[PDB]
Amino acid sequence: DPNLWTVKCKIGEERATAISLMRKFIAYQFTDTPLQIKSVVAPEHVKGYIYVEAYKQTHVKQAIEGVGNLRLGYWNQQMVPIKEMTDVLKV
Amino acid sequence: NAKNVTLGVPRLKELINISKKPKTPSLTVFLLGQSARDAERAKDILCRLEHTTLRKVTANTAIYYDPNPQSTVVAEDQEWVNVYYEMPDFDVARISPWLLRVELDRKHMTDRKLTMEQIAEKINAGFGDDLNCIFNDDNAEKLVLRIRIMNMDDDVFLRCIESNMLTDMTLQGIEQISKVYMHLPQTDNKKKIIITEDGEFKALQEWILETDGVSLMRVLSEKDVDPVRTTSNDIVEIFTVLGIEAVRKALERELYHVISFDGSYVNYRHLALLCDTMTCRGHLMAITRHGVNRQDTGPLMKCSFEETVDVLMEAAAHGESDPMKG
Amino acid sequence: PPIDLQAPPRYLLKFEQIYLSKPTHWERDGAPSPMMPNEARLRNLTYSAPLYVDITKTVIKEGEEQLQTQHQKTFIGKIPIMLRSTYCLLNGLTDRDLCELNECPLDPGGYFIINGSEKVLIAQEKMATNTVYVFAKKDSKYAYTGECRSCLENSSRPTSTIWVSMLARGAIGQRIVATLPYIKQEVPIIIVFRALGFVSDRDILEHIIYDFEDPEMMEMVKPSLDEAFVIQEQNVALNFIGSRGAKPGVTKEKRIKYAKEVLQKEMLPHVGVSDFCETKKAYFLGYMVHRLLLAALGRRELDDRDHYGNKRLDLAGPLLAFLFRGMFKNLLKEVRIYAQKFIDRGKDFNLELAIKTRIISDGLKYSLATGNWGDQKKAHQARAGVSQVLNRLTFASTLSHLRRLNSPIGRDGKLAKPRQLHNTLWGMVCPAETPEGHAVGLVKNLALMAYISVGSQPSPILEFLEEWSMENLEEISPAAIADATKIFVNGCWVGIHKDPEQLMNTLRKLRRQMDIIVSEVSMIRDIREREIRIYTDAGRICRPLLIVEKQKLLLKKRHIDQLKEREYNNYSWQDLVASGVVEYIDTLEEETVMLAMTPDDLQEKEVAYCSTYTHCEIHPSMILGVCASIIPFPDHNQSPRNTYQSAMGKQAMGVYITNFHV
Amino acid sequence: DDEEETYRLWKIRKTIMQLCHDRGYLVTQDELDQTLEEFKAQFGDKPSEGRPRRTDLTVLVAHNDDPTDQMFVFFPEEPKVGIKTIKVYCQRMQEENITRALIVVQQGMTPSAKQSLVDMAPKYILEQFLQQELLINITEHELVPEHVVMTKEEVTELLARYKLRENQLPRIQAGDPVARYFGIKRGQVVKIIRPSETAGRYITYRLVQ
Amino acid sequence: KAKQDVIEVIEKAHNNELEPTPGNTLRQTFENQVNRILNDARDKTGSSAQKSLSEYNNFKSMVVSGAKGSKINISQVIAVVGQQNVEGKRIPFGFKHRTLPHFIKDDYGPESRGFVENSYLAGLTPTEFFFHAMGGREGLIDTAVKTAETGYIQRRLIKSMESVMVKYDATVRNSINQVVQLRYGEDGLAGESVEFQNL
Amino acid sequence: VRPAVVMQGSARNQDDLTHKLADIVKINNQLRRNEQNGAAAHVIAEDVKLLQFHVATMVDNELPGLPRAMQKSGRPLKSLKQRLKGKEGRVRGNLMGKRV
Amino acid sequence: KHMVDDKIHSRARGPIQILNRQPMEGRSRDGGLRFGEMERDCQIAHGAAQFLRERLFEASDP
Amino acid sequence: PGFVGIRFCQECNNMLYPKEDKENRILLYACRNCDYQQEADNSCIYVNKITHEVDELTQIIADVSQDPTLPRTEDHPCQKCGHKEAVFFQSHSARAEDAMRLYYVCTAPHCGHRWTE
DNA sequence: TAGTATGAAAGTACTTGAGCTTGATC
DNA sequence: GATCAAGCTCAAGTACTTAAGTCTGGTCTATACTA
Ligand SMILES: [Zn+2]
Ligand SMILES: [Zn+2]
Repeated sequence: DPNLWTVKCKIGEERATAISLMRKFIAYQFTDTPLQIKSVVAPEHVKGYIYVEAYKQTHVKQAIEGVGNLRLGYWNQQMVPIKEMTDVLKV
Repeated sequence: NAKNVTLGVPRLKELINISKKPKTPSLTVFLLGQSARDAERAKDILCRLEHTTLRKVTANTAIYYDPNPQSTVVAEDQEWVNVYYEMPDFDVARISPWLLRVELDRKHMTDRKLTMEQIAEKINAGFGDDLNCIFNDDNAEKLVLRIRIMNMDDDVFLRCIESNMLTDMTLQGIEQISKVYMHLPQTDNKKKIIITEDGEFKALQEWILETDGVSLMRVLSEKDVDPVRTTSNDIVEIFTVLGIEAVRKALERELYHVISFDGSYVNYRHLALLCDTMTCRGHLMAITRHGVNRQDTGPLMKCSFEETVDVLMEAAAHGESDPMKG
Repeated sequence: PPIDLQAPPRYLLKFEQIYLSKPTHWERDGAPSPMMPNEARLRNLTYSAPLYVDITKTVIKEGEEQLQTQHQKTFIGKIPIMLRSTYCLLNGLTDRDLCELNECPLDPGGYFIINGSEKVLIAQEKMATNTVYVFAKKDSKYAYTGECRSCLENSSRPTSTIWVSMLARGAIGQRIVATLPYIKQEVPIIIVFRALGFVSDRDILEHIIYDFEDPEMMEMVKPSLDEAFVIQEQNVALNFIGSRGAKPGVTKEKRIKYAKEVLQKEMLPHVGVSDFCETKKAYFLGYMVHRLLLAALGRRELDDRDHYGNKRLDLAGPLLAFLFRGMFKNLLKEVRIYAQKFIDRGKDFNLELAIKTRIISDGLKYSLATGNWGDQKKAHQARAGVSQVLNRLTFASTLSHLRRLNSPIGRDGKLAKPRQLHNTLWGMVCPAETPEGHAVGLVKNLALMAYISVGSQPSPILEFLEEWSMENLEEISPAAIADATKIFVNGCWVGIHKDPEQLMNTLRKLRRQMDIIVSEVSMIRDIREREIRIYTDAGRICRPLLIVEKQKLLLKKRHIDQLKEREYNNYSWQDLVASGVVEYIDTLEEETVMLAMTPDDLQEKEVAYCSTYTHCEIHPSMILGVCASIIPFPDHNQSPRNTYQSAMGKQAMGVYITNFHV
Repeated sequence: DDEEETYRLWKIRKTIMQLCHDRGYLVTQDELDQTLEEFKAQFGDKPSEGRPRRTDLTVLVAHNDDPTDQMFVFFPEEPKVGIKTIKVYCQRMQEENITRALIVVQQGMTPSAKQSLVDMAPKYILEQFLQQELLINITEHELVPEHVVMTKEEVTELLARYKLRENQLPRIQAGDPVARYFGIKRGQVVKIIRPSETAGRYITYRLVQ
Repeated sequence: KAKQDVIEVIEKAHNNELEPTPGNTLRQTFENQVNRILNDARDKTGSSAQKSLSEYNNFKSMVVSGAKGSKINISQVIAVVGQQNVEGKRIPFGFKHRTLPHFIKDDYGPESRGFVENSYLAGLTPTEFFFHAMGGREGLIDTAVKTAETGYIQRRLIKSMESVMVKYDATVRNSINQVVQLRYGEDGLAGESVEFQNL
Repeated sequence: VRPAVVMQGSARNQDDLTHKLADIVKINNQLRRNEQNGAAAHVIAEDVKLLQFHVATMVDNELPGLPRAMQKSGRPLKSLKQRLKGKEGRVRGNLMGKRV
Repeated sequence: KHMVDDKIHSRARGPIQILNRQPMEGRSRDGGLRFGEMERDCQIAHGAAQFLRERLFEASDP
Repeated sequence: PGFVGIRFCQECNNMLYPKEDKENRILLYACRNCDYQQEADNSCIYVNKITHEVDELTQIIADVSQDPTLPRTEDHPCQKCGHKEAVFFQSHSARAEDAMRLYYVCTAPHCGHRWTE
């Protein structure tokens, strides 16, 4: 299964960043540079960073090289613990 | 701020905070008999103490591929090699064609009055029979010893063994002692004060040696060396070889020497109180956090000096009690 | 660089020209009015002038539907102005006009006014850049270390310091390594050479050893070759380098990319920033290793860290440039984010609201007000002590403060080496004027005739050398470097030459005639080592000296005659320098210069001491500073006393300035 | 190679005799100051061949106060002594109903052997010494004052006189060269008499730890 | 004469006619000989100045009573200041094999290495003034650096021995009641009333 | 131990310890509500990790590797240890040697 | 500029700090002089326990 | 003896490493990358000069005579051309204790003969 | 708007991996 | 006689502290967010 990577986003604009990145995926999925990531998680109570479901940090970087909101996390990304998928989606 | 000696605050410092690596550690070697009067035997003792590696007496080394020792590559080494190879002395079948020709110098060799024989025995002892060594007579204009390995590759191992022997191999002397200085003391604090048959004090002017290293256990165990007056400035070696009362006295002598070098004077009761406080626990109680905060003086007395928070942490975790004595 | 941002539509926002008006002040009503320094000192204002820059924004969306828009004289920010400078309102004013403005005609200026406080920038010393210096640390894993703080002509990033060290003896021999920037692990020099496209060991050595007939150097470099021989191509060399860094890419592709850009941008930026990395950097790195080999064999002397020739004085120019560059970057950043959040909504934006003019203004104001050299947030990583309050206790103190130097070694340091009065302080710094507290030797004071270079472009010199018989570095063959003499310019190895005698004689003739080469240019011809180092950089402390012919001075009586009637025939110091009679000599050139204290030394004596003088001192008393020049008969007192007086002259009462009632 | 070995053996024997004499063991004056010539005539000058062998140098002395309180001194031939040699000497002592012994090693001693010197302490009080530190008698040095091991009666009187406890006196490490020379263990008090430039003679007392 | 002897020593070493002394390098031997010649000249000139002072001279009146100064100061004010030393050695070659650009390369002579042949009254030459400034600066640096190390030493010594005192039983004990000395100074006497004597 | 002195105006300024205790009570309350109602476990550990960093930096700010507890004016709040670590502290600056 | 009128200082039951109820620092605040550690060491040598107590406890912050 | 210079291959021009041919018992130099081999002509593979018996006359260069900071003398003329004036300087090279030795160079162009007294 | 909120330190003591003795086994 | 494993010894690191005394004067000290 794909792994979750934590990418830092502007505080309070994680939802906007997710909407923008999914719109860009819609616009560029049929192009020569589609987004190989699977999904994105922006928990309601998690501010400052979001989770990207991808197999490689390379895929994560190619997905987040869009809006500048994720520039700070563009330099490096951090794995989400294997046990942590269950906790990711808890409300 | 003969040889360079540390004085003033740096030396006072190294004494109060016992240092395992002083800046100018040295010995004060005193001779026993005729060597104390003449200079030739004294030189023999000096050479018997001063550490001598093969690099000090070697002029140049060279590695050759000599396939058959009968007809060597070099032309000047063909006379004594056949004089040594005419008879089977070693396992000629277990021989390697890679030669290590070392050339020494008559000057440094004659000063230390060594002989190629002794060098050969040192090589055959340090490397056993695995490394065969031969040499010519002490008559040629150039000293050379031809070396071979007995059986990484051979050439690389030779270049590695070349440096092994060029440094660690101690021909003569005692290691950790780089140089030794011989001189006649003009001051009476280093002369030999005897009591004549009439009962008057006479200060004999005798030769003494000053080393750049410190190895008391080995220097004291040598012939013609005085095992009573020979001392050192490295209080660590004194405590490790002679003990706590000896380091107590040696420490007082070093402090007195540091304070009196500039002509000043301090009452002995103060130097004694310091030297006793630094030795009243059997070990060298350094004047630092590592020596003062390690005794049972109480957490408040230690926190006021150094490691204020850490000491109180250990005291709390251990339930220590300050008896309010200091 | 033009900031290209896109959601689609894109905008570049490219700048072209700037315009800096005179100092002005805007009241609440907004009426622009000129502000005089006295008004700033009284109203606690900041004597600053506005900066106007021209901007051009072109819209590019699709179908080549382009249109350009120009914003002429855009107010980007305010800049504090140095009193009595060209842009200061007190420029060219007569003593009477200055009196009308309630200003002292004797005030030398050279200071700023921030919130009514007279702030002065203290010249900060720093190790010279683009130069190779081979040192030797007593306690370290390396025996000899050859470092070179490299930075491009137009500094844009911090100094990328590269080290080329040699491992101490005790695998088989002594190994040479290289501590590259952005890499936390040593790298053998051969790998770096292979990463630049030189795989053959012969070509690598040809760049390192210029005379193959010297087997001593070849045996000394042999361990490094035998240590790195499995790698024989550029791809792996780059991959290995990328693996040693702190960002090891899981894929070898980005590793190679990271190493390529590091070796192309961070490693030796003054030696190149593109293909140059092999066209010159390999050659330079070769010379960098060559210096290390010469140092290990004793064929050359180690460099002294406390030598003025090897140091530079950071004045207000190079200091404020560092601030303006860092803040301009922060401004372009804030303009990026501002326009970014607008174009994402699919609409245009007005740059007038995007330019946060408060950035440059409050930044320069804060830096010159508090002294913390850096951003307002980094109040701990920045170095304080710069921009001190001008001492107005006496005119001697004021002059001394404006001519003060400072070494950033840190007052906490107890090493006497950097605090000692080095032999190179002759004529450039006052040997007596220095504090007696915890800053002895660190805080110094310039000599009376000391002049710190301002800077110049090396382009005209390079054009003259290329036009001359000099041969470039890429056109020559390594076999010609043996007998030829090297030629460096601001530390950049440019080429080689054959007859350097007539070369020097020509360059000197040009500098003495105020030709293409200006007087501040230094030309040092090391003779034993065939290097010829030319310098045009700023911060090079120098002083004037009288040129000397075969055995006589060039300052004839006709000059003194014209100088006596200086108010009538307008014959000043510039005309004296242009006549080729005086020359500005720096500390690095003094090593190759043979001075004469007085003309008496040039006469024929019963025993000839030198008989081949080339320069002469104007007057030996000029080696003293300001607070030491006031001492009568200082050559008759114990030196500490002259130092204590130099420290008391600044504390003595008097009339610190004529306009003290205002 | 050989004359030095016999010289070392002689010097070590002289130092051992001085040591045992200082511990209070019965040692004749002749062997106390034995010249090198007397040693060569009584033992030999050929240690490389085996004459004398280090096994011959074994000493056995008896205390002046108690004749049955004897003490051994062994000189192993192996440079690095192993546990087997200690087992040999321990059994030797068991056979000869002796409790105290000295092992003069050449190069050093293995860790397991040192532990064996610590576990059999209440049964056999046996110590170890390096020949390199035995070639000189440290008590003749000018820095080393005159030490004297006090008896339990003398210590009780000392503590009762100054009215202090044992933990209040200055300390001396049991591993100290002088402490090893006099063979003192924890709880014992050693009296040191040293010359003083302020009073002439100063007597101090150190507790072993 | 001193400068002529130094010139002769330089000619000997330059012609290899000078041999090193036991335990010292050739360079060290040369510098020791030069330093010896200069020190002898300074002492001889100083004695000559001291012999020339009259009983009414005030400098002599200061040195005799010891109120302030010494014979060395008089020698420096009247006859010759002497050699200027940096780190116990002569003025080093700050430049490339030179002390200052006014001297030739490889000039180990007295004036080039910092011999101040003039007195403070006659006035120092420019080079001698710069070298004297070096000799002075080393004193200021030492006076400004030793304060931290010595003060830290004074603190360490106090904190280690601040509770050690002479109890009522005449013995010296610390805060832990441990005994450091059975009698203060091994004799139980205070250091004020004692004084030097002769046996 | 943490006196809130009034400036030239009515404005009241808090001590470094008060500013730190505020952060501790903030993260503590967050942890309490995050455990009272079902919340993501990693989240809990997260606030905990941060709580550990706050409590540590209140008593010891000079932790190697970790970021300094910078608060107002982006400056690290003085840690209780720094108040009594050495010179100018409590023991040496207010107990052993003090104003008189 | 180092005159005596700008250096003369005296204090007797003046203002005190807020954190610790000890005298202020500086002439501008009518502060007290610092009875540093070196002074404590000196009075310890004199054996003056009452003076050392009055200075560190009764005259500073009882 | 003298030091030994490096031999470069003809294929990749890289340096060869000392190797021996076991069948004929002869010294060979082969490249560790390609399959090139060469017959050695010196038979010596390593030379270390502990004494540092270096003749400084090869390290000095005639262009040094153009240095105005160097002292000149007329008492030691040149043996190759007879010029009277000549510059003199010390060894100044590390690893050489007898550094007080003077090295002379002729100031005449097209000669610059060097020697030692 | 009106207000909340975001390049010139050195020392000791302790932990870790490498090499080696004695054991338990074979 | 042989072996591998346990574990003791040694040289390589890391974690942590400390760096003279007192005294005076002077300047300077946040603004992003987003409603
Ligand atoms: Zn090849
Ligand atoms: Zn000639």
